[PDB]
Amino acid sequence: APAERCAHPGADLGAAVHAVGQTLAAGGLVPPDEAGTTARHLVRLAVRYGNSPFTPLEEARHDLGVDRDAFRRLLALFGQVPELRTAVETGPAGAYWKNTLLPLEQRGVFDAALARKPVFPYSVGLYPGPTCMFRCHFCVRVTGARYDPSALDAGNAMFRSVIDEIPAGNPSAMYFSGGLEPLTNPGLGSLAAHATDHGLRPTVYTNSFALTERTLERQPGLWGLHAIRTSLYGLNDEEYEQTTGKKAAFRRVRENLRRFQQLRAERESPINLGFAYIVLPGRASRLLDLVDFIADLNDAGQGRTIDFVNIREDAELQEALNAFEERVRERTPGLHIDYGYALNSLRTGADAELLRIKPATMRPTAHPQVAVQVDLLGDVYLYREAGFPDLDGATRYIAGRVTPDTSLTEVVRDFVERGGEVAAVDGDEYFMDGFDQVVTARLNQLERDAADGWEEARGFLR
Ligand code: SF4
Repeated sequence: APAERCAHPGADLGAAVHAVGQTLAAGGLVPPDEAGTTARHLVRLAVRYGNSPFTPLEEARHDLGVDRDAFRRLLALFGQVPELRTAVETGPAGAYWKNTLLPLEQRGVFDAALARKPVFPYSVGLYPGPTCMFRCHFCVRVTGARYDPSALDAGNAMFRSVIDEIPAGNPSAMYFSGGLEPLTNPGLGSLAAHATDHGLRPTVYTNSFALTERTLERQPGLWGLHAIRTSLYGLNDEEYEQTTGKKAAFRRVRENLRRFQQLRAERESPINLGFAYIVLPGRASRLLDLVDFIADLNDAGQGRTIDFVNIREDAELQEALNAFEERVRERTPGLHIDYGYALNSLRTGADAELLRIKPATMRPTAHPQVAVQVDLLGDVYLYREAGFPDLDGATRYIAGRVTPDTSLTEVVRDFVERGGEVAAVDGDEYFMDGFDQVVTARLNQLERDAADGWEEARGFLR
């Protein structure tokens, strides 16, 4: 429907305006003589927030050129045109709205962060790996940097205690990922077993280099995971060496996943399999080779197919994305595609840059109500990419340490209740992952809207 699609490049706004005007007039919401003018303002707001989801309400108001009073009425009328919310939620910016902003809002998570309440974190990352075998360009691993082997026993006992804390109501709250490589922890399978015994359904994010048949034999609890998402660093040995520094690494990862596919089919295991792939500038044609890679694994699986792929950026991208989507429908129809925030709007030809938070726009309280990460030492990191040993300036972002005497619940509560705040210095912004930046940008928007006297309407859509 025209009003449902109006945020995409080249959309028919005349048809969107007519459709919205008809809804307003048929609902008695505005006099028919003025329905067209108001419908144009509402379509403009849908186009705006369907492309730029963090826009302060006052900036959008100024761009419409209307009264604070007229804007209040517009926001109320917007809520009575369901097609326009669809236009925002499925627009170029739709990955922001449907995958992150609106699920967290509806779970009260941004409300808790905004009010700075000492709630248990919504998403808890456990970083259980003491090392990694790869040597990616800018990671601490291109030093000796690693956790001491002696930390494993106490660390794994600490992780179990954190698993015992996870409140009910969200089986996916906890995941295993890292700074460093989780499969490097000999006890990861028993942590996964512990988690599944406590009703959790966690995913592991891994390079899968050590996901061999021998590892599964020593760590049978990995089979009980909800999912294994392999970070794909290339599609042949050459591209893998460029990225990881390791030779023959693609064939090892592919060899591991081929065998894993056959074992998953033999055990009839409910575990899911996904991949994360980064499209490099000018190399978007490689997405077709990613389909070939996945189809091959599907052949190893005797019917059991790869479940999902996550594709993000950082020759014409929109064409390569289109060709990629066609190739998936052709060769791997059951494959679910999840697009990162930028590539999701590039799908329809919309100009899109990823967020680039700088120290001036970092929130000194961070957002532990939304996410924290815990490493082998029990240190609770406030941003996903600060949790690396020997990483310069990163320990400033430790909210506290989980020990036998202090729980994760207590670390977070104590840090929130004392008004804990970390002043941002240059470079701290690289401790944030894409999720941290979306959460920061959303909370900056919510704080701005509330400060401008739009408390209930804060964030435009919720
Ligand atoms: S970025 Fe990840 S895979 Fe690469 S060296 Fe660091 S921990 Fe290992």
